[PDB]
Amino acid sequence: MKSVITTVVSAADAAGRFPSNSDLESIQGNIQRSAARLEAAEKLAGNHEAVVKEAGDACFAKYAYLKNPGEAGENQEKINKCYRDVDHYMRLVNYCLVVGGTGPLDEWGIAGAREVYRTLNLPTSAYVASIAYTRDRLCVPRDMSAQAGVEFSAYLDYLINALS
Amino acid sequence: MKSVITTVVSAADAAGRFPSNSDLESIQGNIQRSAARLEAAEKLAGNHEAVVKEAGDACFAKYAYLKNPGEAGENQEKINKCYRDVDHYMRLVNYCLVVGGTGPLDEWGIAGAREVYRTLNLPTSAYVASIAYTRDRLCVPRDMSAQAGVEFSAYLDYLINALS
Amino acid sequence: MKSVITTVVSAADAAGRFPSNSDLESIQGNIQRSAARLEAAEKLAGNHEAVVKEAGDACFAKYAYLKNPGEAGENQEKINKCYRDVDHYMRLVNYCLVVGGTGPLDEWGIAGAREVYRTLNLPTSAYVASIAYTRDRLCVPRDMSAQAGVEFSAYLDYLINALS
Amino acid sequence: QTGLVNSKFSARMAKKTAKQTKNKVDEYMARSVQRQYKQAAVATGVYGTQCTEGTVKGAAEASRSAALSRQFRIKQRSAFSKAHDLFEFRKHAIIAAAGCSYEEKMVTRFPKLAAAMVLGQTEMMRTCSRYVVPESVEEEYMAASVDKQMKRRGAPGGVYSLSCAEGVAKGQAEIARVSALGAAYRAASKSASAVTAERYNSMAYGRVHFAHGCSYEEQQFNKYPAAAAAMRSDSYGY
Amino acid sequence: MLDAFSRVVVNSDAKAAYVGGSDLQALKSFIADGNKRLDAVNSIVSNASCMVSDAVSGMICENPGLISPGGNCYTNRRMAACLRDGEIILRYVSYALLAGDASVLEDRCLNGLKETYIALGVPTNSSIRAVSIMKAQAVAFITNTATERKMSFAAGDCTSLASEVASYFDRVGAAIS
Amino acid sequence: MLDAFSRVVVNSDAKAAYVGGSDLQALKSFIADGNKRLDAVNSIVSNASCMVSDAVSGMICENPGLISPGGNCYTNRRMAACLRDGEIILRYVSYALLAGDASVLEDRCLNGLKETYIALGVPTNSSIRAVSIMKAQAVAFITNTATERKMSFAAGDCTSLASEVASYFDRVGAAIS
Amino acid sequence: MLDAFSRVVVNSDAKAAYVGGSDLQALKSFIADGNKRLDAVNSIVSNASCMVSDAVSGMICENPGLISPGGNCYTNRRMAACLRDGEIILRYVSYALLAGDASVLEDRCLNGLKETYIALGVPTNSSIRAVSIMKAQAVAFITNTATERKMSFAAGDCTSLASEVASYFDRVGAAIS
Amino acid sequence: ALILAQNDHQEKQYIKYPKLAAAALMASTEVTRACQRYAVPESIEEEFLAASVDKVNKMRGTTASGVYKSSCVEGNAKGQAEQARVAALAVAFRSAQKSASQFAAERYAQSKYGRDLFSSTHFEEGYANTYPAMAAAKRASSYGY
Ligand SMILES: C=CC1=C(C)[C@@H](Cc2[nH]c(/C=C3N=C(/C=C4\NC(=O)[C@H](C)[C@H]4CC)C(C)=C\3CCC(=O)O)c(CCC(=O)O)c2C)NC1=O
Ligand SMILES: C=CC1=C(C)[C@@H](Cc2[nH]c(/C=C3N=C(/C=C4\NC(=O)[C@H](C)[C@H]4CC)C(C)=C\3CCC(=O)O)c(CCC(=O)O)c2C)NC1=O
Ligand SMILES: C=CC1=C(C)[C@@H](Cc2[nH]c(/C=C3N=C(/C=C4\NC(=O)[C@H](C)[C@H]4CC)C(C)=C\3CCC(=O)O)c(CCC(=O)O)c2C)NC1=O
Ligand SMILES: C=CC1=C(C)[C@@H](Cc2[nH]c(/C=C3N=C(/C=C4\NC(=O)[C@H](C)[C@H]4CC)C(C)=C\3CCC(=O)O)c(CCC(=O)O)c2C)NC1=O
Ligand SMILES: C=CC1=C(C)[C@@H](Cc2[nH]c(/C=C3N=C(/C=C4\NC(=O)[C@H](C)[C@H]4CC)C(C)=C\3CCC(=O)O)c(CCC(=O)O)c2C)NC1=O
Ligand SMILES: C=CC1=C(C)[C@@H](Cc2[nH]c(/C=C3N=C(/C=C4\NC(=O)[C@H](C)[C@H]4CC)C(C)=C\3CCC(=O)O)c(CCC(=O)O)c2C)NC1=O
Ligand SMILES: C=CC1=C(C)[C@@H](Cc2[nH]c(/C=C3N=C(/C=C4\NC(=O)[C@H](C)[C@H]4CC)C(C)=C\3CCC(=O)O)c(CCC(=O)O)c2C)NC1=O
Ligand SMILES: C=CC1=C(C)[C@@H](Cc2[nH]c(/C=C3N=C(/C=C4\NC(=O)[C@H](C)[C@H]4CC)C(C)=C\3CCC(=O)O)c(CCC(=O)O)c2C)NC1=O
Ligand SMILES: C=CC1=C(C)[C@@H](Cc2[nH]c(/C=C3N=C(/C=C4\NC(=O)[C@H](C)[C@H]4CC)C(C)=C\3CCC(=O)O)c(CCC(=O)O)c2C)NC1=O
Ligand SMILES: C=CC1=C(C)[C@@H](Cc2[nH]c(/C=C3N=C(/C=C4\NC(=O)[C@H](C)[C@H]4CC)C(C)=C\3CCC(=O)O)c(CCC(=O)O)c2C)NC1=O
Ligand SMILES: C=CC1=C(C)[C@@H](Cc2[nH]c(/C=C3N=C(/C=C4\NC(=O)[C@H](C)[C@H]4CC)C(C)=C\3CCC(=O)O)c(CCC(=O)O)c2C)NC1=O
Ligand SMILES: C=CC1=C(C)[C@@H](Cc2[nH]c(/C=C3N=C(/C=C4\NC(=O)[C@H](C)[C@H]4CC)C(C)=C\3CCC(=O)O)c(CCC(=O)O)c2C)NC1=O
Ligand SMILES: C=CC1=C(C)[C@@H](Cc2[nH]c(/C=C3N=C(/C=C4\NC(=O)[C@H](C)[C@H]4CC)C(C)=C\3CCC(=O)O)c(CCC(=O)O)c2C)NC1=O
Ligand SMILES: CCC1=C(C)[C@@H](CC2=N/C(=C\c3[nH]c(C[C@@H]4NC(=O)C(C)=C4CC)c(C)c3CCC(=O)O)C(CCC(=O)O)=C2C)NC1=O
Repeated sequence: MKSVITTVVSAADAAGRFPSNSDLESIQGNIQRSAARLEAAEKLAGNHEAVVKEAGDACFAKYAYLKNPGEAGENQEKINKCYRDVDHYMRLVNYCLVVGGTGPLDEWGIAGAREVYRTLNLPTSAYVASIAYTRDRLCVPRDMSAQAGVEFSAYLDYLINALS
Repeated sequence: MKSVITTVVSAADAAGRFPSNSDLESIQGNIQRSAARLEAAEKLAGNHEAVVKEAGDACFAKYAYLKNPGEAGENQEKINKCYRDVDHYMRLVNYCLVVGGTGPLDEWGIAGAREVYRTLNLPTSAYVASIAYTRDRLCVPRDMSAQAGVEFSAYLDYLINALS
Repeated sequence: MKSVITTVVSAADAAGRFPSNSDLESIQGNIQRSAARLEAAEKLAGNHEAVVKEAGDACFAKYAYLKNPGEAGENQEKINKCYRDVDHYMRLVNYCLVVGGTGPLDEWGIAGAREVYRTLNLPTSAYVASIAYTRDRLCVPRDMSAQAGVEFSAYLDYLINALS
Repeated sequence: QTGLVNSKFSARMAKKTAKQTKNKVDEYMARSVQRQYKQAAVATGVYGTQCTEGTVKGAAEASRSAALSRQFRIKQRSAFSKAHDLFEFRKHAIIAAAGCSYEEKMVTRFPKLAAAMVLGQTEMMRTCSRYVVPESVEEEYMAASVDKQMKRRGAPGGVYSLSCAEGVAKGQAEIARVSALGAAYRAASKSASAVTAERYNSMAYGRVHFAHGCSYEEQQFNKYPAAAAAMRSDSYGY
Repeated sequence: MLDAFSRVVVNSDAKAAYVGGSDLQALKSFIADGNKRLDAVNSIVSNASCMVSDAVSGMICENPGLISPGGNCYTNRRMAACLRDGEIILRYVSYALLAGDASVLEDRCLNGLKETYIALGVPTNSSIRAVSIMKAQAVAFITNTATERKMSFAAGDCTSLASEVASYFDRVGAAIS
Repeated sequence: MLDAFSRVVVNSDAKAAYVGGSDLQALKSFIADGNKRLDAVNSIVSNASCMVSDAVSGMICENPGLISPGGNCYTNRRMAACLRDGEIILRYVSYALLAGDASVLEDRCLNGLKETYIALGVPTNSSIRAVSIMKAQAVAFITNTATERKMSFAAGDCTSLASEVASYFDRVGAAIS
Repeated sequence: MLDAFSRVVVNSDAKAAYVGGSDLQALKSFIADGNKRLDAVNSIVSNASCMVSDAVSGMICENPGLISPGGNCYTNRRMAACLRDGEIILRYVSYALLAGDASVLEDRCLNGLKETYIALGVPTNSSIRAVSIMKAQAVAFITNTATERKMSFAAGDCTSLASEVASYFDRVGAAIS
Repeated sequence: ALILAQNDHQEKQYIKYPKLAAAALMASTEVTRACQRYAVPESIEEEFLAASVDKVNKMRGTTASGVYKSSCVEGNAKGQAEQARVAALAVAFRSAQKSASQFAAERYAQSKYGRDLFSSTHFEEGYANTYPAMAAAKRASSYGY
């Protein structure tokens, strides 16, 4: 679970050190920059059922071949399992904006993700087009504040760049 | 470049051993079974330009979504680079008919394929659809022998299984 | 302007009726077959100079007699008016793929064309040979999608039929 | 005179060039650090237990010429594999000499210094598979799972590499049999302070060279550091 | 490791005897059934990456407790770890049918694995339900009774090789129980 | 390894100087404008993973000899390594832009890289084009002139950061030539 | 490494070619004598331990400068190392003769073997003869014309394989020079 | 001689007296060691770049047909060709006995001899700056060899 506070202690444990003044300056980044990322994290959790349903069908409206038999979304319980997987990742962006790092993204949703989506024949283009629909449908003053929309977007396309 | 020769002289070199009668028994197996796969060699080598045409459109017949803008076959120039990629995989599977092992697949087509197809957003399920259209249309005493068909289909699934 | 919307309410007005529950189903067909006729239209918009350059000299490679004194393309103004009149026609083919019906063709391009081209001695068989050249120039996985070629080669041989 | 291509007989340019002077610095820099690393082995006047060459009378000189034949197989590596051994040993020496900019600038020039630091720092702190024995069959199978994964670099496509080979002559592998079990029992007969240094060295070794922020990888290493000291670099086929 | 042809040497050496025609009753029939064995081994490796996903997904629809939060297959780290070990255990039983003997299983895979999984938190109920799907899938390809893909063969019987691969799979089931 | 605040600490060590107010004026102009530098590093690394496929496939479509048979980007093993070192360089130029000085660039990546690319048989002039397209997109992403991607930033003049990363990309193009 | 089959692959890969019918006539004539090639190297390895002691003791009786005090075969180590790399170059020429190509020769044995013999001061003109004395022994054993060993072998022509191992030994003799 | 002349008087001396300029060019390549007889190449391909321009220098050592000229001869009496061979190898071993200052002087001055006398383009300026032994072997073509 890599955060700002975890990378400055794993370096000092590697060099066998007490936390010096350089490491104490890094936790200041979890003070004034921590205001915006704490704002967008609970605001995503306060609107979380609306972002998954209204982007989850926008993925399938792009990829209309998925309701064919022999594909993934042929029946209802696999389309309902699709809605759980978008709710998994928007919980993680809600998770990662709290802890300040890319911690819960990489330990849970990224490591090993390139093998499971290959073996279960799941298209990785539909995973990233679903989440990029949420990114370009961000109005800057209405979804969240101005600088939280930076940190909402910059944590979002890190999840794009891992699957793409 | 695995084959019958290059693995048993590799175990002979890793021990520092000499080619003994454990080792020469394997090349005698590459005299009986080699006559079957060489009978499928010139059948594909003379008729490769028609089997890549039948495998080419069957990639896009099963997947009409690739001709949409933004995806892999978005114009009729990137579609032309898709047909070369079936033609390369039809050429590497011709070389594994000759050497006996899956060397020209594993050295030349497999290693790194599960990185760049993810990086260039190339959907791997379209590649396994284009190979499997060739595989089920061996009416086995017309294309080749009964023995050559069970050998040539024994390399095509290795393109299926290493891409999935 | 015959389309799907401008025929179901030109019949709802001819009987003095409301928008029926019949006609709300016919616009549900406009939702489904749009993505094959929009993607066939957007492919024509970024490729128009290339496709009417090749369609126009298919008239003049075939019909070398048109540069004779008194014929249709006897000077450079008439050659420029020949390539204009096939630039207009495939612009209307681009228009019919947006409206979704055959409306913009038969009220801007076809109505009058029997009477205009007879009086000015412009041959119909040279107009057909340019449009029938690009009907079988279309390659099914390479240029556009599979069903997108069906929509694009429905308005083309509509125009070959209505001219002949 | 004219060059050796046309109309000449004897060999020339017999001169210490810029690269052989670079190479003669490179071997003396590599010989200096193992001298400092074997200084930590024989730290007192008496020798450590862990540098016996063999136990059989013929096993001493046969252990030399087998390991000396490994050094020629470094030289016999292909030009992709030589350049692969440059930049990972350049990377893992910044991990080894951790915070010192002088020590990391010196390893970005000299190349066999990088080949000498990453062996001896793993043998100063004895974080190799020859020095650690797992105590439990939980951890024995845990270390056998990672050692089976590291042997896949020896055989990438079913053909074993040059680096995987123990012997090059007849009867050389059976001498290599009796050394490693001799290295196993010498790893088992260590002192009360020796085996608990390795248990806290290796989970501190795997957390800096291979983990990089993953909570799952350190939690396996802090339960089983025998898998951590079986984690070697990507250069060697073994 | 051993195989079928060195299964006879490890029992005959205890009586220190030559291998005669009394010992050749099984191995002379082994090379008559050798091509059927190679035709069988080629069929298991053929659909093998789909065989793994046919095994782990059938275990999930049997028991949804592992996709529960805190269940042992919750994350992509934990799901791909038995997409990893779906093709470890399938690989050595492809080695076992090729060798004619399961001597490769208990010395590099099965020893210590039974007490391993209780300390990692891998549950013992679904691990039996992981391997038992691959038993029924294996005999669908030896006897070509797979109901949605057919493979080309020469006609004949394979009831010996069908029960032999399921006699290899329950050794994994007799291990981790 | 050194950075921008640590760039004048070693010029002050060569002349035994205490760091005085005439020298510190450039560093307070750095740290006041450093909030733009934070706003420009994430403009690259958010779009970095398609930027190498924007560049390496841009290198193929300009110079098609690489994907010819026998070429350096022909096989799937080699094209995996080229897309690897396309983003290895993009990892390090994002490092040196963030640190404010290029002292991380020519000791961990560019040092020894020229004779590495010579000995591998890599065509050097095509790797000039592979990093030139990454130069041409770096100043396109910084100034929001990227014509298919506009990210919202606080408005103001930002061409100094564009000229700083364009002064780092030709350090790659000159050290490997 | 490669073999004689995959040498035809890389000569057909660079011209983007499938192995056509005219190029299959070499490989079908290669496997027609595939019984002879296994019969050839089975004569060499069966007499291999005496062939090196035939070789390197034949150079002491040809030239006494190696057993001079201070010479290259003065030490019981240095004689044993001259035994040791006398059979390795026998071991690799038997690898290449079974493989039908010298693709194992120039990359597992002959890379840098010259300049490691330069750095010890190894007399190369003796090792020109020490390779070539095994060339005289290899052509006899492959033709069954050795004057102290007539082996049980089937009759027929084998002279092209005699020149094949003769075209392998001077390859070692060229790269030593 | 007109392009290494320092002043206007020295370029007037090299015009009127043709034996002065031919010995000026010879003495200019002794005060720096820009001859082939003192150039030792560093790398093996630097030797091969020297031999690539050395074969063109022997091509003017013949006539237009291919008869060997009288300029490039290497012996006059019997055994003098071996006497020229036994002596020039002792010169080339003395080429290897220079100091590190003398090697670094002639490395930077063989390029200066090559890039100011035999280059009107950019690619010969790149070859002179990179392989100084290639620039050292470009003779003046007043010599036959
Ligand atoms: C820890 C975080 C976490 C995830 C990221 C997902 C990842 C994930 N998805 C699936 C499994 C699945 N996931 C999907 C979802 C989709 N398939 C598609 O084609 C679309 C791209 C997408 C819907 C939009 C489907 C349809 C299945 C069923 C396929 C199967 O079970 O084999 C499974 C197997 C078990 C299961 O059914 O859940 C896992 C682990 N689950 C998690 O627990
Ligand atoms: C019981 C002990 C035990 C471990 C500690 C790990 C350690 C480990 N990791 C990798 C291998 C890897 N390890 C990672 C690391 C990660 N992947 C992620 O999703 C995270 C970001 C990060 C872990 C936190 C990656 C990306 C690879 C693939 C690189 C490769 O080896 O090819 C390998 C090589 C073979 C393999 O994949 O198993 C090993 C031994 N495996 C073990 O068996
Ligand atoms: C916490 C983060 C957060 C977000 C990311 C958004 C997320 C969001 N907003 C809307 C919903 C909306 N979003 C907008 C805003 C806009 N529409 C546009 O096309 C413009 C780009 C932009 C104006 C600046 C409007 C006008 C609606 C209502 C109409 C609609 O459904 O789009 C929807 C669809 C469901 C709904 O109607 O509510 C979603 C998921 N809201 C949030 O609270
Ligand atoms: C010798 C081994 C060898 C291979 C295995 C292939 C693999 C391969 N394919 C592509 C590259 C590509 N491959 C495709 C292929 C496809 N897109 C589709 O619609 C289908 C999914 C599929 C064809 C049926 C496309 C569209 C590109 C272009 C991607 C780009 O332009 O960036 C590239 C990048 C360079 C290039 O354009 O060639 C490589 C290495 N090429 C090789 O030389
Ligand atoms: C080089 C090796 C090689 C093969 C693997 C096959 C495969 C194959 N068959 C056909 C072409 C054909 N293939 C078949 C065969 C069949 N159709 C069916 O419905 C049955 C399942 C099956 C009987 C065995 C038929 C009937 C045609 C004629 C056109 C067609 O129907 O496709 C073509 C297109 C080119 C051609 O006409 O030859 C190819 C590549 N033929 C070959 O030459
Ligand atoms: C600090 C003091 C110091 C030493 C006492 C020596 C340690 C040392 N290493 C080896 C010998 C060896 N040492 C290694 C080294 C390793 N094996 C690996 O897989 C890892 C990469 C690495 C550290 C564990 C290898 C590969 C050999 C040859 C194989 C063998 O051990 O027989 C030998 C000969 C006897 C033996 O076989 O063990 C000795 C004494 N080096 C030193 O620097
Ligand atoms: C290199 C890889 C390699 C292979 C894949 C096999 C290929 C193979 N299979 C069989 C041959 C056979 N294989 C089977 C087996 C079966 N038949 C069925 O219908 C069942 C599904 C399955 C039972 C387990 C039978 C019954 C025969 C014919 C009898 C026999 O030859 O033993 C034969 C002998 C007949 C022939 O020459 O065609 C060969 C060469 N051998 C190899 O060397
Ligand atoms: C050398 C032999 C060898 C094997 C036989 C396999 C199997 C195997 N898997 C794991 C390790 C694991 N194995 C699983 C697998 C599962 N958990 C479940 O509930 C299901 C039964 C199953 C998937 C359906 C998981 C989830 C882990 C990781 C444990 C964790 O994250 O806590 C380990 C411990 C080492 C490690 O952590 O990687 C081993 C030996 N892998 C090997 O390397
Ligand atoms: C809830 C989820 C769920 C599943 C995923 C399947 C999983 C599954 N498949 C089979 C049974 C089988 N499963 C397969 C596997 C496959 N078939 C193929 O052709 C491919 C190669 C591969 C899918 C990738 C095969 C070949 C059989 C034998 C019957 C047959 O299909 O011919 C069985 C045993 C029958 C039983 O006991 O009920 C089960 C549980 N069933 C389920 O209830
Ligand atoms: C830490 C520093 C560091 C780097 C800078 C990179 C660069 C790099 N690339 C390669 C190795 C390679 N690099 C390339 C790349 C290219 N060849 C081309 O023609 C293109 C211009 C370019 C891609 C854009 C290729 C094709 C190989 C493989 C060569 C081969 O396999 O023959 C190697 C040798 C090791 C290996 O096999 O990968 C290194 C060090 N990797 C690193 O670790
Ligand atoms: C011959 C083949 C060929 C191509 C494949 C493209 C690729 C390409 N694009 C750009 C030029 C660019 N390339 C990108 C990169 C991207 N653009 C985006 O919208 C994404 C964010 C990202 C891919 C993921 C950007 C941002 C620019 C600047 C212009 C812009 O897109 O606004 C350049 C450099 C300048 C130029 O030549 O135009 C190249 C080579 N152009 C070609 O000539
Ligand atoms: C943790 C991550 C992290 C960041 C990404 C930055 C985010 C960031 N950028 C700016 C602020 C700014 N950013 C820019 C940058 C630009 N304007 C342009 O027109 C160009 C597109 C681009 C230059 C390349 C400018 C001009 C300002 C205002 C000046 C300033 O506040 O310094 C500000 C101050 C104003 C505000 O609160 O929004 C902040 C917090 N800081 C952080 O801590
Ligand atoms: C002064 C010392 C001295 C020697 C030791 C031999 C060494 C020697 N042997 C052979 C020639 C040979 N050498 C051998 C080798 C052997 N013969 C066998 O029967 C054994 C297998 C093995 C000895 C253990 C063989 C088989 C030949 C070919 C002729 C033959 O013996 O039939 C040749 C080349 C042909 C020749 O010129 O005679 C030489 C130089 N000759 C010498 O002048
Ligand atoms: C406990 C310490 C130890 C050992 C291990 C063995 C080493 C060893 N390897 C052998 C033989 C051998 N050696 C290797 C190389 C090496 N071995 C592998 O299993 C893999 C994957 C390798 C590359 C890294 C291989 C691959 C073989 C099998 C070759 C064969 O016999 O066919 C042989 C037999 C040689 C012969 O048959 O004459 C021995 C004795 N001895 C020891 O003292």
